[PDB]
Amino acid sequence: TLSILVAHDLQRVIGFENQLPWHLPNDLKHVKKLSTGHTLVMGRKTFESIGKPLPNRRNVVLTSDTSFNVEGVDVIHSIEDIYQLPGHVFIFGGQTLFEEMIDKVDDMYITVIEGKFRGDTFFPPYTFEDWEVASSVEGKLDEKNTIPHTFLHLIRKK
Ligand SMILES: NC(=O)C1=CN([C@@H]2O[C@H](COP(=O)(O)OP(=O)(O)OC[C@H]3O[C@@H](n4cnc5c(N)ncnc54)[C@H](OP(=O)(O)O)[C@@H]3O)[C@@H](O)[C@H]2O)C=CC1
Ligand SMILES: COc1cc(Cc2cnc(N)nc2N)c2c(c1OC)O[C@H](C1CC1)C=C2
Repeated sequence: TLSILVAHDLQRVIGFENQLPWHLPNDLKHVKKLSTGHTLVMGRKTFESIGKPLPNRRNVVLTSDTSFNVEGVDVIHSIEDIYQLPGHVFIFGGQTLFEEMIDKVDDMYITVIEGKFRGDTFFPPYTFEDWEVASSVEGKLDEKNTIPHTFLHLIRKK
């Protein structure tokens, strides 16, 4: 089973200068709950962004660098390797990977950040004609989590 996992804002910004443009603890917890015990797949730049692999799940990095050999990371070198990985695989980032996968994945777990940020990376446009809302749940706001946001689970129609 193959899912996208992503947070994008009202204009589908996902990234600025190789970071997330927002501080949102609730979203990162969301990620941890979903992906813990399973597999992440991510592109090189995204890994450099997180910098080490996430504990307690199988971290996998897509890169062309056949020199790449990082402790605690599986490495793959084509897209087509993804379909070999067993279990629940999450496509984790970033823009290049989403672009390449969005047409391929079963479903997407999207956090809509209900704001407009400055970005330099974007999620590809998509249509609800194509995507059934299996659930939609407002994140809770609070002293520490102050941007409105919604957890969407979308499943490919038809
Ligand atoms: N808000 C969110 O949900 C998330 C946002 N982001 C944001 O996304 C942005 C990063 O996206 P982007 O810059 O596109 O980088 P990516 O994280 O998608 O990594 C791009 C790299 O992945 C490798 N790669 C991708 N496709 C292939 C392929 N088909 N075959 C071999 N290697 C491949 C290449 O690495 P190499 O050069 O080593 O060959 C490529 O340069 C950042 O701004 C980050 O903050 C990232 C994750 C989540
Ligand atoms: C691009 O930056 C990140 C992307 C991501 C990826 C990511 C973040 N948020 C959402 N909703 N989907 C994603 N695929 C993460 C992330 C990032 O910054 C360190 O951090 C956290 C924990 C501390 C490591 C988790 C994920």
